[PDB]
Amino acid sequence: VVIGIVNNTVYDPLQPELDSFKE
Amino acid sequence: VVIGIVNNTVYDPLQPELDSFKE
Amino acid sequence: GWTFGAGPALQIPFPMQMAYRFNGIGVTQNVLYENQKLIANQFNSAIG
Ligand SMILES: *[C@@H]1O[C@H](CO)[C@@H](O[C@@H]2O[C@H](CO)[C@@H](O)[C@H](O)[C@H]2NC(C)=O)[C@H](O)[C@H]1NC(C)=O
Ligand SMILES: *[C@@H]1O[C@H](CO)[C@@H](O[C@@H]2O[C@H](CO)[C@@H](O)[C@H](O)[C@H]2NC(C)=O)[C@H](O)[C@H]1NC(C)=O
Repeated sequence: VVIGIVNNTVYDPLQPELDSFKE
Repeated sequence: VVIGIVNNTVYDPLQPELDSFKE
Repeated sequence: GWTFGAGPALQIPFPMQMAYRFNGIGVTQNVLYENQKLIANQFNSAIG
């Protein structure tokens, strides 16, 4: 619905933090 | 101490994320 | 925008200036970002 919205990726800080200790 | 406070539940975004991949 | 009212004239697209001027009154910019067409039509009808 937004006009002019571009394609890019965001960075989740929890994704690389959960797997370094649990996995 | 707060007057008029109602009983309800909040959502923790960490809770479903931590056990989905580690467990 | 109003950036020429403090120093040099720094350009900005008018939907984004509209978004921050909506942010200044209390609402968030997303309400504008899916009500842009309605806001523009309301502005045009009022100025007519
Ligand atoms: C951003 O990336 C998405 C990919 O999800 C693009 O979505 C595609 O849109 C076209 C046109 O509607 C569809 O035919 C494709 O099937 C969509 N891709 C997928 C994977 O479903 C979107 O167009 C991209 N936007 C920009 C501005 O590049
Ligand atoms: C909100 O829920 C809590 C749940 O603990 C209620 O607290 C209980 O109230 C009863 C009735 O006075 C007591 O017998 C319990 O000992 C209380 N629990 C605790 C842990 O102290 C509270 O009354 C509820 N509030 C409303 C407005 O429903």
